[PDB]
Amino acid sequence: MQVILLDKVANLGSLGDQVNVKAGYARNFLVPQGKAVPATKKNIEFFEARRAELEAKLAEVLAAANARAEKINALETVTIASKAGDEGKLFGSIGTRDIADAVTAAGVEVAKSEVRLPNGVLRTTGEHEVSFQVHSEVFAKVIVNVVAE
Amino acid sequence: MKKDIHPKYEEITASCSCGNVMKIRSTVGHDLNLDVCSKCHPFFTGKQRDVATGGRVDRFNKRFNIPGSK
RNA sequence: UAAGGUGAUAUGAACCGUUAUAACCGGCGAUUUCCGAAUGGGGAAACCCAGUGUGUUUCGACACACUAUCAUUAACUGAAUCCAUAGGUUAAUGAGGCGAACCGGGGGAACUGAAACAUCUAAGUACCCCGAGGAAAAGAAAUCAACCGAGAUUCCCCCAG
RNA sequence: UUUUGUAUAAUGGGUCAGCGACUUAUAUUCUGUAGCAAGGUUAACCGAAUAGGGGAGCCGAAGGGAAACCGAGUCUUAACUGGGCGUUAAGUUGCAGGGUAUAGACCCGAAACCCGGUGAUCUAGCCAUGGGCAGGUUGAAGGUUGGGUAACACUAACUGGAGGACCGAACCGACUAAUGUUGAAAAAUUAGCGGAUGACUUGUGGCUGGGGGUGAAAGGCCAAUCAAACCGGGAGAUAGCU
RNA sequence: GUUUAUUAAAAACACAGCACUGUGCAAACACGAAAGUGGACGUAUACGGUGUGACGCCUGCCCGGUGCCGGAAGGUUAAUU
RNA sequence: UGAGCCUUGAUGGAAGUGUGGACGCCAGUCUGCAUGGCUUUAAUGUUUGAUGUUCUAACGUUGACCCGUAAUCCGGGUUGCGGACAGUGUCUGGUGGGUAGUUUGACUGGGGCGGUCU
RNA sequence: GCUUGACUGCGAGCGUGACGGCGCGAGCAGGUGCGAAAGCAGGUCAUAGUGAUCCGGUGGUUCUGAAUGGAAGGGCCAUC
Ligand SMILES: [Mg+2]
Ligand SMILES: [Mg+2]
Ligand SMILES: [Mg+2]
Ligand SMILES: [Mg+2]
Ligand SMILES: [Mg+2]
Ligand SMILES: [Mg+2]
Ligand SMILES: [Mg+2]
Ligand SMILES: [Mg+2]
Ligand SMILES: [Mg+2]
Ligand SMILES: [Mg+2]
Ligand SMILES: [Mg+2]
Ligand SMILES: [Mg+2]
Ligand SMILES: [Mg+2]
Ligand SMILES: [Mg+2]
Ligand SMILES: [Mg+2]
Ligand SMILES: [Mg+2]
Ligand SMILES: [Mg+2]
Ligand SMILES: [Mg+2]
Ligand SMILES: [Mg+2]
Ligand SMILES: [Mg+2]
Ligand SMILES: [Mg+2]
Ligand SMILES: [Mg+2]
Ligand SMILES: [Mg+2]
Repeated sequence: MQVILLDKVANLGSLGDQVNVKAGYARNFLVPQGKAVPATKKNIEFFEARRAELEAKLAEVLAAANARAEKINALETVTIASKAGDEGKLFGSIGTRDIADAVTAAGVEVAKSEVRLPNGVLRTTGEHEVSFQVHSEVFAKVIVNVVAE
Repeated sequence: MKKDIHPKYEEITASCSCGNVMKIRSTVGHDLNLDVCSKCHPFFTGKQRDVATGGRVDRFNKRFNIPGSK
């Protein structure tokens, strides 16, 4: 009544049940060739490493990706004119590129897949707000501005 | 006769009735086989109860590290 | 150790010895046919038949010597199935059988008694099977005691018929 | 000897010689005897071994009550009476004996039960492989041919050669009578008698093991043994019987 | 044809035939603690067990009792919890 | 298909016309759904006991094939058929002259039948 | 008519039995009933109407209760 599937198979358990499981069912099938289980001290703790090393992410990984809003905020004004013209409109296309690519105007690079703006940005020149959306866990803030040339 | 992992039995006894029978009793346990070793694969030991349940809290390996060693 | 001596039922013949390698006694050896665990295979026991090596060889031969089976290890070979195992070969160790009793253990009567007989007794005796020693077995408290304490096992006398 | 009773014609003994049956161990109790005495005595063991040492312990000087308990008293009963059992009985340890207990327990003797081995060279079945059956008889099925049928059936002869077939030696078996009955013989001899190509008969070797075998069945046979073989053991079974 | 070897050879045993019953094959059944073996290198026209005993004409009534075969709804009922 | 916890219900989004299951002292109310402006007890989750379904994976295989192997044994492997059955061990109710151990009195004008045993 | 002596605890001394046991019994103690009282009553006129032991069951009691306090169990008394 104590096993650790991990490889769930229609059984009332996934990633291996740590609580009362079926018995005699595994002695000849489950365990052999199927998903070995022995929920006995030894084997137990050994599974934690296989999982606790996955949770270290919320502590460590989150950190290696949360500094986003902090690494990029004090940023110098993004001066990427989007060809402001047309008697008061623009020519440049404001969508995905200039938003993100506005960072390697010195070197650093990002991924265009992190932008946060439902509506497309009206092709203006004002304080183009750019809520950097690296990951759900962490959001950041960026800006964009157009100039005349 | 076997139940290899554990000893066995086959010891005799007298099966009394209402007061007394000076008869004899004996042969017990049972058998089974085909036990899959996590290693290569199953040699069929003829254990029995108390032998089968033993291979559980224990191993399958240490439960065999004797029928070899010794 | 020694004047004798060649075992006995019978001398006798032919001999060996008297100083110190004649006997005779004790120790260590050499030899030790065939059968018998019998072990190269077989077999109505003391017989029959072979393989592979050998020396002397008037160089066919004689006899000799090895070759059972298991277990441990070693190396080499090695199936269905890549592997790996199973299996196979070789080699070195070792066992095997006898043995009187005591000893541990596995199996275990009945007559008999109960003035019948089933519980019960006889008796865990007889017996049969396995094992080991010179003794075996047991043995340093999950013992006992009774509010005091003793201090592993074993054997002896008491406690008690 | 056994009996109420035996010369008894009821039992035992031909005779002689030798052997042949109340023992032994420990325990308990009486008797005699010795030691010591309200005390007597040690056990194992130690040992300058029959000493001496060792008094663990056993018995007696107190008993009553189911006991706690009390105590020359105590139980009984609510009873302080009476009644039961006790209270100025010397025991104890050896030794020898009478008896008892546990033992084989004066000696001899069952029919039997249980355990382990030896036996299918007899016999009963069965397996494998070999052998035997003088002679004479009867004469089925099948066929050839003639007849005959449209064709067959049917038939007549001839050939053919069957059969737990016939007669009868060998061989196998045993129905009858006599003899034998301390035999020639622990089942036969003599004269007859049944089967004799068959469920036949026989040589050699093999397989079934005792509560087991085998059995055309009688409880028959399993080595002159069978309602449970032989040998050894439990075993000196038990024997209110002789 | 067989039988009481060694007092019974028979009307007894056997027999071919008949009937009942069981057995689907790893058969029933038997030997055997088991493995295994016989049945049978057979397979229901086969194998076993029981009774009757060529053949002829036959084999009547009873299912209350016991046994066996089927049913198994309901009553009673073991270990077990 | 029973029963335990107990989860959601009936006792103890604003009117009207209707459909269904509920029971009766009966003349009735209960209760979901369109248009219209705690216990008595039921369902789902379950836990667990029952029968019955199917599956493979223990287990069987006196089916076939492959090796060990110029084996009918055995073992391994593949494959098929069977399958939580069969079968085994412990426990338990039957049945049980198949076998075993025994009992089955005495008195008595022998014994037995009869009768009697205080 | 009235009642519960078909009482409880003992018992001088006897009878009868191999024994187990069985029977008779005045008198004593505590409490009873009947009688004014002497007194009678410890089952029926007497003699048959019965079953030893063991194993237990029920009630009572500080008798005992395995370290101690209890308890189980044992004794004792009553009874099946
Ligand atoms: Mg030899
Ligand atoms: Mg040999
Ligand atoms: Mg007796
Ligand atoms: Mg007389
Ligand atoms: Mg005379
Ligand atoms: Mg004389
Ligand atoms: Mg007095
Ligand atoms: Mg003839
Ligand atoms: Mg005569
Ligand atoms: Mg003649
Ligand atoms: Mg003739
Ligand atoms: Mg012969
Ligand atoms: Mg004979
Ligand atoms: Mg004896
Ligand atoms: Mg005798
Ligand atoms: Mg005849
Ligand atoms: Mg005769
Ligand atoms: Mg005759
Ligand atoms: Mg007849
Ligand atoms: Mg009988
Ligand atoms: Mg007897
Ligand atoms: Mg009589
Ligand atoms: Mg009267």
